[PDB]
Amino acid sequence: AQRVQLTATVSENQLGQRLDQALAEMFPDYSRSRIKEWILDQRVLVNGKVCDKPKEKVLGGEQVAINAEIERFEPQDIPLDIVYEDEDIIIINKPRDLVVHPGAGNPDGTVLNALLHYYPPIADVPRAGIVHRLDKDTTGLMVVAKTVPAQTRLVESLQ
RNA sequence: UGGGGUUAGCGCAAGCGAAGCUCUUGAUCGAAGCCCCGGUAAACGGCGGCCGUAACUAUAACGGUCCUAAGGUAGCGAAAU
Repeated sequence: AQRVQLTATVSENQLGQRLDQALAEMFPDYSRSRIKEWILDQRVLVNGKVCDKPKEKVLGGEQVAINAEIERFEPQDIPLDIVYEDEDIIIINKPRDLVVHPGAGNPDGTVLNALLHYYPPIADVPRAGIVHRLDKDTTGLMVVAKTVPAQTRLVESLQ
């Protein structure tokens, strides 16, 4: 939650169009659907009045004020079956339903997040030292080099 | 209102031109209707895309977007591609 006021004035080139679009150009960081849900939440004021109809036609000469909240990967505790661990290489047996790289929808609970929790400063190496990808539905051995010179030798070996 | 035709007359003429009549452009009056606003879907109708995730767990529901008003609720799935 990041409660920051957002007030802006609509120009004269948004004539005859709806509410979701008008806030979109003036606020590039937030798109139509993100704007749409907050409109339905009765937390956006137009001309000092709250609106309930996103399909309204607004042209100009209006002061819209959004008074609401706004908002790398947080590590999570995941059980990992360590096979071999030392100062240069890390051999891990990846269990079932565990993806090696988080995406849009899995901020925490992956191999990279678990490795962050397992060793905090592991974020120094790119991609937390993973060299090859593997499907989450498939279990098997995964190799991670602890030190960054080992990263260069490993990627060159696969080439 | 404007213009044209005709002519009592004014002009030794070219022409102009009173009144009346006529033809034509058409200012003001001019509502409905058309749009416009809010409802009306047991009215006619519509409930789709583009990127990426698992879920194929007991029930099939979760994110990020288009220029759309809106993306399928339960029910039942091998269905109409």
